[PDB]
Amino acid sequence: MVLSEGEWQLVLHVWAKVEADVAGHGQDILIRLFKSHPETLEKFDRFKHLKTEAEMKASEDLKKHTVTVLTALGAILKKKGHHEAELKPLAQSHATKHKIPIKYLEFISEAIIHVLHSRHPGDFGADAQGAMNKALELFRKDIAAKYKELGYQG
Ligand code: HEM
Repeated sequence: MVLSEGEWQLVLHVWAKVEADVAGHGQDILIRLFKSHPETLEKFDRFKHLKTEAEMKASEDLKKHTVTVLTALGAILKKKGHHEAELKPLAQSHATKHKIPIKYLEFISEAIIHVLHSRHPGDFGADAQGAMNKALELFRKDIAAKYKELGYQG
């Protein structure tokens, strides 16, 4: 699948708002993932001791990780589909070291959409949400193809 330039622009125009405060958006997204799908937290040896939303909010280390995650995703989105070089290292680490199934990438995609929908109704109406969903679907499809090449069922 291939996004139109107009779809990419809807993606990039909400991402511009995320970038006013990537750390706060990152916290909201990972906390939403862990609350909606608690089994995902068990993939993180670094964070799985955290018991409550309050502890997650107070973790400086989690905040930092969420900045790394959203900046990596932002760099992918800014390539507007030309993201082979960015996906190689990410797919390798997430297949072989972290062992993240495609279903869990679906769950984080849901969390991203939920937070953007809550925080950004001015830039995240129906057409914009559709564009973001298409971008995240493209990302997951390309990662799933890389996962297979790398030897991981996903
Ligand atoms: C939008 C999707 C995602 C992006 C962009 C992303 C990005 C990253 C980045 C940039 C790193 C650090 C470098 C590396 O190891 O590759 C990382 C680490 C990691 N990711 Fe992801 N990630 C995503 C989804 C997920 C999901 C859904 C899980 C678990 C359910 C996960 C689990 C991990 C783990 C366990 C680490 C290592 C954390 C640590 O011990 O330092 N990732 N991720």
